[PDB]
Amino acid sequence: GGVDREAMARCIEECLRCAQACTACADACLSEPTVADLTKCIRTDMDCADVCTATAAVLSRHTGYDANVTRAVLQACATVCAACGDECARHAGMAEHCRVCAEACRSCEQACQELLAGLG
Amino acid sequence: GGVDREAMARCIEECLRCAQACTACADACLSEPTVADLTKCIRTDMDCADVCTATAAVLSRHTGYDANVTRAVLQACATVCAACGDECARHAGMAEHCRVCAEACRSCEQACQELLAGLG
Amino acid sequence: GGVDREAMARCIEECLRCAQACTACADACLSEPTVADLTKCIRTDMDCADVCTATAAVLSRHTGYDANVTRAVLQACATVCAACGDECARHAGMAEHCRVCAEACRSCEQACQELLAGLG
Amino acid sequence: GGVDREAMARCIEECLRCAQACTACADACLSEPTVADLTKCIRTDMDCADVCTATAAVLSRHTGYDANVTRAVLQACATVCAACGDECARHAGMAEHCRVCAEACRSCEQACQELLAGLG
Ligand SMILES: [Cu+]
Ligand SMILES: [Cu+]
Ligand SMILES: [Cu+]
Ligand SMILES: [Cu+]
Ligand SMILES: [Cu+]
Ligand SMILES: [Cu+]
Ligand SMILES: [Cu+]
Ligand SMILES: [Cu+]
Ligand SMILES: [Cu+]
Ligand SMILES: [Cu+]
Ligand SMILES: [Cu+]
Ligand SMILES: [Cu+]
Ligand SMILES: [Cu+]
Ligand SMILES: [Cu+]
Ligand SMILES: [Cu+]
Ligand SMILES: [Cu+]
Ligand SMILES: [Cu+]
Ligand SMILES: [Cu+]
Ligand SMILES: [Cu+]
Ligand SMILES: [Cu+]
Ligand SMILES: [Cu+]
Ligand SMILES: [Cu+]
Ligand SMILES: [Cu+]
Ligand SMILES: [Cu+]
Ligand SMILES: [Cu+]
Ligand SMILES: [Cu+]
Ligand SMILES: [Cu+]
Ligand SMILES: [Cu+]
Ligand SMILES: [Cu+]
Ligand SMILES: [Cu+]
Ligand SMILES: [Cu+]
Ligand SMILES: [Cu+]
Ligand SMILES: [Cu+]
Ligand SMILES: [Cu+]
Ligand SMILES: [Cu+]
Ligand SMILES: [Cu+]
Ligand SMILES: [Cu+]
Ligand SMILES: [Cu+]
Ligand SMILES: [Cu+]
Ligand SMILES: [Cu+]
Ligand SMILES: [Cu+]
Ligand SMILES: [Cu+]
Ligand SMILES: [Cu+]
Ligand SMILES: [Cu+]
Ligand SMILES: [Cu+]
Ligand SMILES: [Cu+]
Ligand SMILES: [Cu+]
Ligand SMILES: [Cu+]
Ligand SMILES: [Cu+]
Ligand SMILES: [Cu+]
Ligand SMILES: [Cu+]
Ligand SMILES: [Cu+]
Ligand SMILES: [Cu+]
Ligand SMILES: [Cu+]
Ligand SMILES: [Cu+]
Ligand SMILES: [Cu+]
Ligand SMILES: [Cu+]
Ligand SMILES: [Cu+]
Ligand SMILES: [Cu+]
Ligand SMILES: [Cu+]
Ligand SMILES: [Cu+]
Ligand SMILES: [Cu+]
Ligand SMILES: [Cu+]
Ligand SMILES: [Cu+]
Ligand SMILES: [Cu+]
Ligand SMILES: [Cu+]
Ligand SMILES: [Cu+]
Ligand SMILES: [Cu+]
Ligand SMILES: [Cu+]
Ligand SMILES: [Cu+]
Ligand SMILES: [Cu+]
Ligand SMILES: [Cu+]
Ligand SMILES: [Cu+]
Ligand SMILES: [Cu+]
Ligand SMILES: [Cu+]
Ligand SMILES: [Cu+]
Ligand SMILES: [Cu+]
Ligand SMILES: [Cu+]
Repeated sequence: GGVDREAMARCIEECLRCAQACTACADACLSEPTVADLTKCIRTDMDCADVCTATAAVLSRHTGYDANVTRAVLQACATVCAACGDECARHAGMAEHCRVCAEACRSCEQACQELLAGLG
Repeated sequence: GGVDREAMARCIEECLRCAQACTACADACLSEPTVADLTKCIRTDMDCADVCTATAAVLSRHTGYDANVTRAVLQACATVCAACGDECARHAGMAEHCRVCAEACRSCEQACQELLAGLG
Repeated sequence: GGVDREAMARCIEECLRCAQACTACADACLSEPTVADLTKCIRTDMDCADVCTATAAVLSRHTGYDANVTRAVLQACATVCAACGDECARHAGMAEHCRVCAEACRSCEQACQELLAGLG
Repeated sequence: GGVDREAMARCIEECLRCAQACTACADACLSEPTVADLTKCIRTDMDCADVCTATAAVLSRHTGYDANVTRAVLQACATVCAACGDECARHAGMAEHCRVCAEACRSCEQACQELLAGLG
């Protein structure tokens, strides 16, 4: 009733974009010659993809809504997008794919934070 | 090497759109007064979301590509999209959400079939 | 280095048991004659399954560990297991499957809370 | 109606064990000094985890059962478990984690094949 439906739609779209960005980025870093130096990057992409996938699904459901569950899930997704954005940005100079993924992570972090702030 | 990269990108985009469409449609049918008549619809949406989520991830990875694995996953996703498209279309007259979801299912079925045809 | 490996293993096992319990319980309530009265139960089972699945995967990964990410994900999983345990317990008198699922939710809530408390 | 409920339960248990085994094995190979030689292994573990997760969910649902969907999902899971078992077995001598994971993959491949054989 107080919720911004536009911010909810933005969050769901960003979670799906960011899940796929991080799945692709984990795979792209796996195929880099410097893969041995990219292991935290790959791991954080895998976590970010898993949490964005779950968050998109939870936020897509309105039946028997529980703000406590939604808030806790958005907080988890904000936290991992923040971590994975920082990590991919550290490899921005190595490969465009990590620069691009850092942008996706930062965009989804913002969409989660904006929705979270408005749930009270 | 012989793969259509545009058809691969289309498949990944369609899997993510269709996963979310089916998650939302399962939830929408859950909230319908005639929910007791929509149980196969809700179940098939849940399967369709899970298989589209897995397929988008598998198709997003190029490292150590295996055509056997990719083909079998695309066949599963084509099969569930076909079934879930048929089921949601049965409720096209009841609610816009199922017509919309039927369109997403049929679109992703086609993207899986088009990519499958080109993998040999 | 400070982490309880036994509590970490318990959490991962409980997340996988609880994900499957809630997937089965969503489906079992969908097939109940009183399904119209079980819609919050089914929705909360779907969220609980999605978050337990993500949490099991995040907690299974040690490379480039980040306690902020792990803590936020465990908090989300504790919160949804608590909600889904409460909801399934409300239908304990209707069907053994919901009683059983309530027990699984409460067991995973405890395993998440116990691990969370020890991460500092 | 004709289905072996014991073989269905075995398949679901094996999918969840195998999903987690492959998630842990991807992470373990990520942390190996020879990670550059383990890239196909890590990728195949990621696919195997995603498909086992989806298969466990689909097989956990009985409402509006569709043998075509179930068969195609079990075929995908048998195919990726076979591929991931072969890949992890190649590193059986390098690390216990891959021998363990190879065993999980082979066990889940068998449970999928045994259930598939009985669905007609
Ligand atoms: Cu989101
Ligand atoms: Cu996200
Ligand atoms: Cu992402
Ligand atoms: Cu990348
Ligand atoms: Cu990357
Ligand atoms: Cu990276
Ligand atoms: Cu990365
Ligand atoms: Cu990421
Ligand atoms: Cu993410
Ligand atoms: Cu997200
Ligand atoms: Cu996120
Ligand atoms: Cu990242
Ligand atoms: Cu990258
Ligand atoms: Cu990256
Ligand atoms: Cu990213
Ligand atoms: Cu990334
Ligand atoms: Cu991310
Ligand atoms: Cu993200
Ligand atoms: Cu986000
Ligand atoms: Cu979000
Ligand atoms: Cu696709
Ligand atoms: Cu799809
Ligand atoms: Cu769909
Ligand atoms: Cu629906
Ligand atoms: Cu429906
Ligand atoms: Cu439906
Ligand atoms: Cu669907
Ligand atoms: Cu689908
Ligand atoms: Cu798909
Ligand atoms: Cu599909
Ligand atoms: Cu459907
Ligand atoms: Cu619908
Ligand atoms: Cu529908
Ligand atoms: Cu659909
Ligand atoms: Cu649908
Ligand atoms: Cu679908
Ligand atoms: Cu689909
Ligand atoms: Cu598709
Ligand atoms: Cu596809
Ligand atoms: Cu856990
Ligand atoms: Cu759990
Ligand atoms: Cu559960
Ligand atoms: Cu139940
Ligand atoms: Cu239930
Ligand atoms: Cu229930
Ligand atoms: Cu329930
Ligand atoms: Cu639950
Ligand atoms: Cu859960
Ligand atoms: Cu959990
Ligand atoms: Cu939980
Ligand atoms: Cu519950
Ligand atoms: Cu129940
Ligand atoms: Cu329940
Ligand atoms: Cu439960
Ligand atoms: Cu439950
Ligand atoms: Cu639960
Ligand atoms: Cu739980
Ligand atoms: Cu838990
Ligand atoms: Cu836990
Ligand atoms: Cu299985
Ligand atoms: Cu499996
Ligand atoms: Cu596995
Ligand atoms: Cu491994
Ligand atoms: Cu490996
Ligand atoms: Cu591996
Ligand atoms: Cu594997
Ligand atoms: Cu697997
Ligand atoms: Cu499986
Ligand atoms: Cu499998
Ligand atoms: Cu493997
Ligand atoms: Cu290994
Ligand atoms: Cu392995
Ligand atoms: Cu394995
Ligand atoms: Cu493995
Ligand atoms: Cu496997
Ligand atoms: Cu497996
Ligand atoms: Cu299996
Ligand atoms: Cu199986």
